[PDB]
Amino acid sequence: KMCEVHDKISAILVCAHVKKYLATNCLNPGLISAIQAGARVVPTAKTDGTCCRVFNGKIQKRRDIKPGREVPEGWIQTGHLIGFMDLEKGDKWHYDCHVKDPSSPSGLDINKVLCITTNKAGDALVYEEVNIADLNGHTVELMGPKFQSNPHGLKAHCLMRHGTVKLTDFPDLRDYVSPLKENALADIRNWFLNSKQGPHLEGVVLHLDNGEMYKLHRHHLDLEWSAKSARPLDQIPL
Amino acid sequence: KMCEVHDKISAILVCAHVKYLATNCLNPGLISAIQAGARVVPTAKTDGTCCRVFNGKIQKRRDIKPGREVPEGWIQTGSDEKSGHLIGFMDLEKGDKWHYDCHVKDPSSPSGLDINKVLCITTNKAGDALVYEEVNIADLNGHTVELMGPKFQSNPHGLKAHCLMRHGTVKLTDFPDLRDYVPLKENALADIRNWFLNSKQGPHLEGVVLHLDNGEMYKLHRHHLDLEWSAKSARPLDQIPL
Amino acid sequence: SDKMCEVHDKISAILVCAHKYLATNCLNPGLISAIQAGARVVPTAKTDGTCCRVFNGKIQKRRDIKPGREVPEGWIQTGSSGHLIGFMDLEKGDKWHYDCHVKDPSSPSGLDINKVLCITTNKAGDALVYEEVNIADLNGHTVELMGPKFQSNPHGLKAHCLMRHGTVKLTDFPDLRDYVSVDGAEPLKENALADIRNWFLNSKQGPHLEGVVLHLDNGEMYKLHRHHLDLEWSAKSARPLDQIPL
Ligand SMILES: Nc1ncnc2c1ncn2[C@@H]1O[C@H](COP(=O)(O)O)[C@@H](O)[C@H]1O
Ligand SMILES: Nc1ncnc2c1ncn2[C@@H]1O[C@H](COP(=O)(O)O)[C@@H](O)[C@H]1O
Ligand SMILES: Nc1ncnc2c1ncn2[C@@H]1O[C@H](COP(=O)(O)O)[C@@H](O)[C@H]1O
Ligand SMILES: [Mg+2]
Ligand SMILES: [Mg+2]
Ligand SMILES: [Mg+2]
Ligand code: NA
Ligand code: NA
Ligand code: NA
Ligand code: NA
Repeated sequence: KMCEVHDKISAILVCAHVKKYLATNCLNPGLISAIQAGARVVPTAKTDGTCCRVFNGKIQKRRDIKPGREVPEGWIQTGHLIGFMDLEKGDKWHYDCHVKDPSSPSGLDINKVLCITTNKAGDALVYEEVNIADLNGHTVELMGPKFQSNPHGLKAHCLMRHGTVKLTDFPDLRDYVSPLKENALADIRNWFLNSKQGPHLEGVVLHLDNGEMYKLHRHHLDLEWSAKSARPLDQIPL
Repeated sequence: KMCEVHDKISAILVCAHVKYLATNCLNPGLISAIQAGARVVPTAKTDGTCCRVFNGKIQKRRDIKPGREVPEGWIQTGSDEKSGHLIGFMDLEKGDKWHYDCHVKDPSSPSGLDINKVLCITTNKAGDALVYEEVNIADLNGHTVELMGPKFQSNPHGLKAHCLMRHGTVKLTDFPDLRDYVPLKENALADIRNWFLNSKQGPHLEGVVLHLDNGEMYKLHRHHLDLEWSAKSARPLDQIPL
Repeated sequence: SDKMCEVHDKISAILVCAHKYLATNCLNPGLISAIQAGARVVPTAKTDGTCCRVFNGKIQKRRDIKPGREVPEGWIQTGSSGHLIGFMDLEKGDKWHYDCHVKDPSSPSGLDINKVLCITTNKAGDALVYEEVNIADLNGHTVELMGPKFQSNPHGLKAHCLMRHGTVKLTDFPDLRDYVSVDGAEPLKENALADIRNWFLNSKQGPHLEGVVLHLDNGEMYKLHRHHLDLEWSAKSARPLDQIPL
């Protein structure tokens, strides 16, 4: 039901990039046209790690090649060229999300990866060792101690399917389109400051029926992102 | 109804040099104030930089050694005795990037700041938690605030942005009523220390500041009680129980 | 005095570990033997600090003497790699060992040498509490000295304090008797390595602990650090210890 991160994602709100961000109350034109076309908008939680995917039972790391640079052997474009490639020898921390097997020529169980996902109820996250094939064809977020200084306080390197966590009581952006409410920036900012989930998140990525996505980082909202300003993700209420 | 931080604040308990450690003796001024018929409201000490909203602008505190130069617009408000410094306040200087950064950003402003809007952390409607709220700076005019956030003291409170907090906002609960030591109870240093270690609010706070009807205040930092004050040893202020 | 064991030797791993010292799904032979003999197994939280003990009425730090160096004056051997295990009296430079004492600005040492700050279970076994205690109440017992200046305070403790080894009893920790042949019959449960790792990841207490130490009825002890389970230990991956639910 959720989309796949294969190209860059526009911002929910028009934001000027000062080389800081100068956010505005103006929604993305594409998002307005989609909401008026009748697409359902599912707000999901944006995590802070390194973009990956499972492709034919293997983990593939995202790599954006800039103009004129050597395309890595194995790169497969998807959407400043965006694409994915297989892991290299030096990708110690990418392979560390696999479950271990010291009696193997690789030391790894190549068919099992640790993941953080929703438990049987829809109330809390849980670490689970899943078959890597369960994530085939899906984009994931690799997170842990050695990625971004572990701003979520995760206890091990794990993958999280994008769109897993669905945000509760997030501002219904359809109320700012043709408009009942008009302060989309402040309302969203207030949701990240005073909601029960906001403090656990780096931002919000919207998943629509078109396969489109629209994101907002804490930096657009003039907010701080860090392990200090972040509550552990494993303690997030769902 | 809360006091304004204009002069250096005295300690609740007579401290002893070794580092200043609190002992089991209350401040003579606090004894005299409690006997003279004064109310004592324990508030929550937070860790940041002292400021105040004078007129409609934020003012940062600056202390001056009497044998120095007074900056333009500096306004004295008190004077220390131990160090002999001059207490006061200033209008923010160009370089106070993170002081100005507590204002609400404004795409329709020549500087990108709604100079009449600040982000502050205050008590919610019910009074059982703290919320971030964008407010008109005029509502804080005349009051002293503690500016906190990422770039101040290394954000020991785990705040999500630079915000202001009116001094005295967080009224403590179950904090020792320091009239029982002026005597029904004897160990004020043990009970006060036990409160920061084992209360539900202590773990979130840098210390305590008593606000009295006389305008007097008396403070106790964790360092007076021989405790650690750091983000590791502090639970986020925004999830403090009230 | 108290029913918990005294850390005077090295502690073996609950599970047979491989080689980075990672645990496998096989219990220690000594543990299986001890279990089958009918020993009571008490799972207790392992906390990251430094090993000490209250001897006479003084804090003593543990020091392992390598087989190629001299024994310090006042060093007591208590156990046996190739190094001895023993305890010393605190040296004048151990500023942060003495810092778990209650301060006293009127004493020669600046400390109340008869009172130490310790973290223990409160009246009702539902939470941990900091508690000023007469040091003589710990005489003979090994404690875990923890605080800001020990391992960078992965527990987020508001002060250097002592904790009697075995104070925190674990709830819902796998009962390792179901993983051992009972009257020769098949064990009721086969995957200890899996069940344990999921305890540290998804239990209510696991995320607050460095590991687990089983305190058996016969004085033996067995351990598992988060690393044995391929898990991270650090302040960011650890919830404050004083918030651990009991
Ligand atoms: N729920 C989610 N939906 C989409 N992208 C996500 C999600 N959670 C984390 N992300 C990541 O956030 C990135 C977008 O932000 P950025 O890479 O900083 O421009 C994507 O490439 C993803 O790897
Ligand atoms: N609730 C409060 N009441 C009074 N002062 C406070 C409060 N919270 C923080 N402070 C600050 O605490 C400082 C006094 O303690 P110290 O920093 O040890 O001199 C003052 O500069 C105040 O700005
Ligand atoms: N409840 C406990 N029981 C036994 N040892 C403990 C406990 N908590 C912490 N420890 C420490 O764990 C250490 C085990 O060795 P190591 O895991 O190699 O550091 C001992 O030296 C103890 O000081
Ligand atoms: Mg980015
Ligand atoms: Mg100060
Ligand atoms: Mg060891
Ligand atoms: Na990221
Ligand atoms: Na001072
Ligand atoms: Na302060
Ligand atoms: Na200051």
